[PDB]
Amino acid sequence: MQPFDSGHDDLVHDVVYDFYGRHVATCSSDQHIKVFKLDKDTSNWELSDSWRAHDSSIVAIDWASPEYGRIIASASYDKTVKLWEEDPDQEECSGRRWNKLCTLNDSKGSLYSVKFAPAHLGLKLACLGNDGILRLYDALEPSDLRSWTLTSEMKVLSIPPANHLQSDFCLSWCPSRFSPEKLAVSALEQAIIYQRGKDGKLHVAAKLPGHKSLIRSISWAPSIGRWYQLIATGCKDGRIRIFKITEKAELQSNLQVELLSEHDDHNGEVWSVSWNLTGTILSSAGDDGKVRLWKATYSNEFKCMSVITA
Amino acid sequence: GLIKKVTHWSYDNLIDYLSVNPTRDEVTHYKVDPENESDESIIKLHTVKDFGSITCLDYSESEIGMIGVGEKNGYLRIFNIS
Amino acid sequence: PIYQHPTRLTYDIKLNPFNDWQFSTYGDDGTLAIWDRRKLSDASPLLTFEKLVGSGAASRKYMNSCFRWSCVRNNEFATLHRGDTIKRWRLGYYCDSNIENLFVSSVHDTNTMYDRVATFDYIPRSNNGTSLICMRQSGTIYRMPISEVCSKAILNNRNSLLLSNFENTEIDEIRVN
Amino acid sequence: DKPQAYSNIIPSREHKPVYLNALAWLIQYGYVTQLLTFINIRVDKHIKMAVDEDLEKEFEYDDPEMQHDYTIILEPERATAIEKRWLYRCIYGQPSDIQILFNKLLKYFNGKVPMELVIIKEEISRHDLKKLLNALDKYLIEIHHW
Repeated sequence: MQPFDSGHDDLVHDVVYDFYGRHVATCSSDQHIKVFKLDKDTSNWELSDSWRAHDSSIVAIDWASPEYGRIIASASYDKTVKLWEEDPDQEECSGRRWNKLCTLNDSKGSLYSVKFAPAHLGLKLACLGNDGILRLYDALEPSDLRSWTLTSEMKVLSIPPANHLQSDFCLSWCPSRFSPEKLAVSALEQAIIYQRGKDGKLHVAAKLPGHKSLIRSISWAPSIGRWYQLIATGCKDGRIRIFKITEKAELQSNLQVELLSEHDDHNGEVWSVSWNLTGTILSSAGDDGKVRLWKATYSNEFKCMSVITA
Repeated sequence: GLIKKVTHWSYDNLIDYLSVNPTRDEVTHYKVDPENESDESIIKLHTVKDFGSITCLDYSESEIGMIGVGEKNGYLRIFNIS
Repeated sequence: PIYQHPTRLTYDIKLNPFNDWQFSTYGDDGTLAIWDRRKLSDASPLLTFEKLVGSGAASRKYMNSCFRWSCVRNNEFATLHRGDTIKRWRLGYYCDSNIENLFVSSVHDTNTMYDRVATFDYIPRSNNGTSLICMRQSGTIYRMPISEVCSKAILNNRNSLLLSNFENTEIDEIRVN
Repeated sequence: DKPQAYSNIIPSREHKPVYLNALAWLIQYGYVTQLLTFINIRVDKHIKMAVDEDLEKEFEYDDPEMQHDYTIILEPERATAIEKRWLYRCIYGQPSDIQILFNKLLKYFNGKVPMELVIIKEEISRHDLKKLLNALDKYLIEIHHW
């Protein structure tokens, strides 16, 4: 557990890898985005660029697919999503290495999660804030990546949550190009799987049951070729719910939800859950100060492994 | 019971603290070392007894030791500890 | 007087150490309210929490302060509930455009080392750490740390784990070698 | 006035034997008796909370100081484990001589044995007893009868 200091003056909120795994982008409450690179010679995380992005605390950033370039989206509490393209003819650690592309001002609420779509669906994007509205933005103009048009606008929640109540919203796409377009959308305590119907509009496809309290993180397991899709869920309870999704009106194919396993090992709130490249290791972080790794041994049932305390 | 964190009194890394017992009778001046998590880091310095019933407490940032203590009977006592 | 705003939540004014414009009172029913002086000067409270702190403010004169602003970082406060847990409410802000409208982003619950805690206060440490000096109902004063809870454990295509905390800035990495 | 010692009536030391003869005359005629001191032991809420903390070692939003939860231990000889812990937490910060005098005089703290007989039997002095009365005020019940 070698630590490296990122250099933020406040709480680091979202850290995300890129596709190649040699770049990390960290956003924090100091209204800054820092991109770090891993040199093959020094083998240490060195800062590439740090620049001020928003007027509030940035809470969600995501990398785009590398076939569309170097694009970083960024969601903050100032109700904006800003897109950042990198021009390589600029100096590192200067603040001008990443150029702004667009501001998505359509959100009437502080945004919580932004996830890019898989590359086979285009240069799409997803938004979710404290107004219950799921917004999809597409880059339909190929000449310039500054005109991102809103395509879909759903309503996950009937009314926005109150000012004094905490809320959490998480997003997860389905990284399979051999299945219809899906989007795992988490409300306060509701988890919804969407589908793109034949009419070109998103429809409610399945609902993951349970979830007695707030959902902190949703992670779709990568489609390695298996016939079942796996969704991991971290709740405000101590529950790490893993759903087994099998796929076979105005939807391309119906799909069923089976709760594969449910674990109470954290005795707290599972703040984040994440998958591996192959979807064989499940990393969960809770309030016990422990990061637990999970694997499936001898069957489909997931069992615990190495526990990392911090 | 009142616990009141005090700044601008110690030139070292220690942080001064002021405490009032739940029976509202005494004012205890503490000194907690921030980098040591043991229970012995809370060092008791001085205890000023002979208060009737303390309803409020305040300290002076500019001058070290000057502590005002109010009471339900009506008497504000301004005194010094350090 | 500069302003006279009529409200029943007028107990235990606590200035925010990182922003003097924000203060925080509560009332007899336990309704905590974080205010802004610019909103009152011009008038709603900036936040309100129904039945968050102890009651009997008007009837009782000897009340334990079960709510402290954060002196380790901005947009945070801690509350004491039932003498067993401490809730660190982290706030988020947005300016509708200088006055920041607040909302609750995350609440972190920490169980106390010993029960029957009446009041508490912050101990700032290095590297944005937090410890809480707590006074029990019997007058015993003890020191309790705040655990480093991991906020995100992201994996990699090289089986590399990256850990982010809820307290400090540094990021832990478990490589594969 | 309030009943004080007999030495406050005697003007001088030359008048002391004849005043003691007058006192003996008053007692022998049934005119004047003695006001003896009787001690019982009392435990408040702070000692109980300290004993609970010690037991754990091995409302809450307000702190009213006029709502004590007292308790009078009637016979400290046949006390239970928690009550003997209350008695031995009554003496916590006192010096060693007070600890010895409390240990030697604990069985007589029941409100029935006058302290003059304790002074005679236990071979202690009046300055030690007045020290133990002054150092232990809220915990000792003072009972005065003949």
